[PDB]
Amino acid sequence: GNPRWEQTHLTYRIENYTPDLPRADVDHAIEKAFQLWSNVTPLTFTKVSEGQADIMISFVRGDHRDNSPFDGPGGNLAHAFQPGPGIGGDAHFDEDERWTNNFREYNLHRVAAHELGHSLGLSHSTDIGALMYPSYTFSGDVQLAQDDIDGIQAIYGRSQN
Amino acid sequence: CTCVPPHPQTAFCNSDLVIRAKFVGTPEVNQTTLYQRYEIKMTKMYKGFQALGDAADIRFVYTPAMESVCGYFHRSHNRSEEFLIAGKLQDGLLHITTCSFVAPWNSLSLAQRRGFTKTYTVGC
Ligand SMILES: [Ca+2]
Ligand SMILES: [Ca+2]
Ligand SMILES: [Ca+2]
Ligand SMILES: [Zn+2]
Ligand SMILES: [Zn+2]
Repeated sequence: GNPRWEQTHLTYRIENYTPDLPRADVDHAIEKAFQLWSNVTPLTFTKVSEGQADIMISFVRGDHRDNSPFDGPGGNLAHAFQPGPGIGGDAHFDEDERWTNNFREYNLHRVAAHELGHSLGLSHSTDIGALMYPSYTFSGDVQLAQDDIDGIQAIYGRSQN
Repeated sequence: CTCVPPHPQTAFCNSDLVIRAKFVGTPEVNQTTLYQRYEIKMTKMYKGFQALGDAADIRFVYTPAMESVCGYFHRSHNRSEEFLIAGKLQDGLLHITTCSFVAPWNSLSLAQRRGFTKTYTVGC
């Protein structure tokens, strides 16, 4: 047994929005990130805007009351928590970072895809081209490497299709 | 956790302690605070040693227990290997993350190994 969601149908909420991107681009980055994981699993995601959700998404800086403060611009870009109640599943993004929906350094969708991988119960990959690689990498299209696919399917199984 | 790996230069100025040390054994974990500590046999200090504030031990490096929240997970077979630890001083304990500059000493280039000797201090 290792931290995994008992349910297959999960909920998420964007608590607050970054001023770096328009609301729609933030919504798109998050949705498409969840899409990558739901594509290869029987896992389902639903955005809510009121009340508490399984995966809470937020943009915060420095000390933000979770015992893992951010470090200003650079360094730590974002982090997340393994499946569980309360803070479990939540993903936090450093606001001191400049967030983008393009090649300009620090693509939100690319990072979110990684951090949501943690939200579902994945560890870091050592494969340089894997989404679950801890260092920031961007090569245009962000897609799951076989290591990512095998990791998440080893927990939740294959897609229904 | 997502990190932009720091260039040795900028990590030197940001960190409070840029020591050389060896990791003794398996990480000790406190499953109530979700932090983790590695017992380290310290060999040499390049910053430190000035000590502002502080600070101390140093034979324990601290890091979050969970990899997802930037807990540093040590990837080393041999136990006698020397590592360059470049971390922050919080309270009185040396802290480190996935994003902290931790690399084996021998794997560093000549410019890098000369950098910690007395070159990066100029770049701050
Ligand atoms: Ca940061
Ligand atoms: Ca949660
Ligand atoms: Ca920002
Ligand atoms: Zn956080
Ligand atoms: Zn990560």
